[PDB]
Amino acid sequence: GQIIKSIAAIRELHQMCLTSMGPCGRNKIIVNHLGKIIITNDAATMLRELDIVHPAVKVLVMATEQQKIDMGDGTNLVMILAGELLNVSEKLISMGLSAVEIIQGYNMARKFTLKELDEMVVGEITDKNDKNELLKMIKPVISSKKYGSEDILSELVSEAVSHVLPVAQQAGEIPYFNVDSIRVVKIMGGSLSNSTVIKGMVFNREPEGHVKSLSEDKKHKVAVFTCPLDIANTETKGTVLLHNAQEMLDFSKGEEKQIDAMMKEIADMGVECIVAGAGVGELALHYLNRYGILVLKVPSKFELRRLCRVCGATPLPRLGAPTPEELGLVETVKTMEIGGDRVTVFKQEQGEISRTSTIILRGATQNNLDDIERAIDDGVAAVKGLMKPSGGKLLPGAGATEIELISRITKYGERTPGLLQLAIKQFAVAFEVVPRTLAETAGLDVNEVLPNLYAAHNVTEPGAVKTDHLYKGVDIDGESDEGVKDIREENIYDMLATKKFAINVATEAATTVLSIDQIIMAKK
Amino acid sequence: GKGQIISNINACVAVQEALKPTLGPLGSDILIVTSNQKTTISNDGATILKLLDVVHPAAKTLVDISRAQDAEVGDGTTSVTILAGELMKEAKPFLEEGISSHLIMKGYRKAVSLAVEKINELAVDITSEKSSGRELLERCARTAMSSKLIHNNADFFVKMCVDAVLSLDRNDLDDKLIGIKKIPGGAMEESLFINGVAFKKTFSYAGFEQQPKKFNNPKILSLNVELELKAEKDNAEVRVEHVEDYQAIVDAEWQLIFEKLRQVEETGANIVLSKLPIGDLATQFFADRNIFCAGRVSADDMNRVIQAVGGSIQSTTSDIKPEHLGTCALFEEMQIGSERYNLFQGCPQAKTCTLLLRGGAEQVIAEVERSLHDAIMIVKRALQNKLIVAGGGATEMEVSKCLRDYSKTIAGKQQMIINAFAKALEVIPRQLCENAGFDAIEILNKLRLAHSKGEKWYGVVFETENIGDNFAKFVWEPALVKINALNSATEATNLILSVDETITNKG
Amino acid sequence: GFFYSLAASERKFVDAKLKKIIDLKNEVCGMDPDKGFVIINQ
Repeated sequence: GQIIKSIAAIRELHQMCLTSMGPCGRNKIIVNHLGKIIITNDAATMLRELDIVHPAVKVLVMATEQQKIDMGDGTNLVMILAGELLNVSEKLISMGLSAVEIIQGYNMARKFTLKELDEMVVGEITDKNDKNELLKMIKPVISSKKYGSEDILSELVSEAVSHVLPVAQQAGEIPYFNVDSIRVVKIMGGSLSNSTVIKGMVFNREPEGHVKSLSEDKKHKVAVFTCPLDIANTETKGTVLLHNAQEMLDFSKGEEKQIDAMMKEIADMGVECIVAGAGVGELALHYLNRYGILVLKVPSKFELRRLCRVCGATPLPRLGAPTPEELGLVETVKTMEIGGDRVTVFKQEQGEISRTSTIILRGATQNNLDDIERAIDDGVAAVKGLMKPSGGKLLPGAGATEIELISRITKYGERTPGLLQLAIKQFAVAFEVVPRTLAETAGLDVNEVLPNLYAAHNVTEPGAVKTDHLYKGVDIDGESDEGVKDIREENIYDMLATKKFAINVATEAATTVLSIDQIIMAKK
Repeated sequence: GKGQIISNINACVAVQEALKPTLGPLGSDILIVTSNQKTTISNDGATILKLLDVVHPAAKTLVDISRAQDAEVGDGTTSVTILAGELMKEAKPFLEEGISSHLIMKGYRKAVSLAVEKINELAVDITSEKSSGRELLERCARTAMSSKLIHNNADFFVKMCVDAVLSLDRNDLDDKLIGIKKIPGGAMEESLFINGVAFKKTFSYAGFEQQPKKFNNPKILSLNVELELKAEKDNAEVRVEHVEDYQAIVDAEWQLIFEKLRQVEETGANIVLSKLPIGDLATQFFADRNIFCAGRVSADDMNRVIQAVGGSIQSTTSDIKPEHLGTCALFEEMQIGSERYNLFQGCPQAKTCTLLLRGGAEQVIAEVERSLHDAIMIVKRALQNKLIVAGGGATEMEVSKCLRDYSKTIAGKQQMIINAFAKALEVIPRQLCENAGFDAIEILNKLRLAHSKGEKWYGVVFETENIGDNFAKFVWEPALVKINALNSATEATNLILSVDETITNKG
Repeated sequence: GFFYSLAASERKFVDAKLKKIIDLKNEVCGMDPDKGFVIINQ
């Protein structure tokens, strides 16, 4: 009976995910052995910080990572649904039904579900990229994570997406929106209402110079220099030493005249910003103050990649060769105080449209500060799902999808004769865990909300054409209500690309566990 | 599982139980022993809780909200931790009957919306009405000094406290700008208020330094490095090939320092300070020029001198520019405290001051030092924030009243939750009575009598046990405390009660 | 390294082979449409 105990080991981790999806979800504090606390609400990121022992759970963890890499959303739907398929299959194994026909039954039920997803599409996203149109897709992503911030964070995320996207329609050949185009930064102090949207990267460090900001001139030239600032010498060794005091006057004045000569040629070309990836000497900062050149140091090589796609600058392996062809252009750069400290940000005006934006977060809570940082990353991948593979189609969410599939699957159960009826019926019952989870965690009675969900999708209408309301989902209440309410009032929908991809992954996840009747391992 | 929720509630009770006696000026103090063995005793809950470093994850939330309580507000760090923990203790029996935690946590935020609108109705903006500039600071100073050993000597202490905040900007005020140094010995009523900075008199050795301490207009100059010859610690070894050359080896420091001896004479700076110990070489030439200098100056002491005359620190004495110098009105070093302590007076540009205290023991002054900080925080928040509410249990007892009537009009499970939320608010006035020795059973029962008569200003008298009004007792608290505490306690309460699992990795 | 206040030595071997390859596209398969030329260049 090892296959039964394997489900019980997953059942211990199943209840952990039942308290994740929904508005009742909470982040988990994990103390690493290196003395670092990583806090995230996302389940896929949580599995990376957790050490999995039993390899049977690793199959579900590897299936969860598939949801985060491609579609980036729906990781809670994959893990919870795959865990319920093992519970409904436990009764079939104990009943005497072999696991061979159980696996074959899921393959027939999966093909029947994918064909019905096209007829369940309610609305169609026009991909207008409007600020008001993006509020419908982003709202359910922020929902079931952090409560109360769905109204404020909806306008901040939707505004940054429209800045990095150009103007185009009905063209899917050339991709535009990437996953790195949206960066999230954090700073101590402020609130959510005072947060703004920046059209470019935000630098929270100090300029390290007496020049606070550049002028208002159009098309500022920005040059990225990987070579550090110093007098040109031999690449091999070349350490400056003083044998006697006579050579001190020649070596000291030589470094001052050589650096000043290189900065004069760069300032004449119209470059007001010099980006030095390496360290900057003491005498180099003295000449940059009189020429009015902004001092910027970016030691991280990851930040220079997204900078090349905005202004068009290119890193130069040498120093003192301001090639105008590889220089970048930015409309306006300003240094303002955001969050209590004066920092130099990066933005634009009209031309040189930036392909990367950054949203600044402000708040007095440290725990909820990193919560929004990890929550926006789940919303970034939602924009990627708007492409050709079923980006415009959408399905109603809030538990309305899993309940509606029950009536369609059971209708095809009696149509297919043979032993396949056992796996088809249990496949639809496994969808009942989603509506029960939201009602149990929210404190709603099972004897009340649950029977009203079945009566919402099942009614007696004297006619062939459907009518009344098929959009009624699972309601969290929170104030008062009688029965359930329409989901179309809050406009909470789920994309087809997210739901269709989550079904195929969850189906193959439970297939691997049921197919393994023996596990052989050894100590390390 | 469900057992982790109960285990997390009792884990916060052990931390809350220590913070209960620390509520109030007359309450008990926690004795904390750091790994460094340094012993610190104070009644301020901020520094206390920061020294616990509890491994339990939910206990870290109390530390996070304590930093925001001390930063944005600065007062009430003890009450915000007790109020946030009391809501979790009252919700323990509610979870054992099958009630989900989400309904209980949601009911807390329902009373928060009614509490924000209640504070605005209880906030009265008054400045010049029925008061003045001097009468406002004088009447509020004797309130924090009551029920203390300084109550008899408070007549001279209030006059020095009024002029303390007047020497600083009224728009921007900081409690750290007024320093307090413990001086053992002497009477407690002989202390005075000084605009400058004082030293610790670390030199117990005798036999030099004759000089009068009365100066007219000394010039202040900062020096970033130590300039000295005689050194008590290290020594120099000399081995060469000549007998007569043993002397000149240690003299390498002469010429460049010999020139710097007369540079101060040409500059005319009468005050020389450094963060490093200075030998007797600098104190040599300064005698005839009437130049005062003090060695082994702390790093925090020089930062207050730079902001005094507006000068700046320079590494050497050569390139010092004339704008780095500064001059005060008068320099007088008296024997107050049974020891000569240097001080500055008459600096118009000084952004900081120092309040000296005297007493027979250092522990007696430490009790007075923490008591004077409470009177400063009241004036600190009375300037920028114009909304003043009645504290000391007055507003606390009013919030619980109205919330009991609002629950009767709200059908559903929120009725018992809001009623329990207002019932948990009674821990604040209770603990204040237990710390002062007053009986919390009789007072809280008799206070609810007149509390329902329509007057919302009834407080708790901290001097003699009885019901009364804090308006006559001059007990005031800013409205920022009540707003920030209810928002931080509700967020911290709902964060811990929602924890279904405690995960800790070892390695 | 070559620091100028020199690059011909590095491009001497590159330009020798490059100029001979670009002449093959014009002489051979220049007029023929819908064709291309690919270089391996290990």
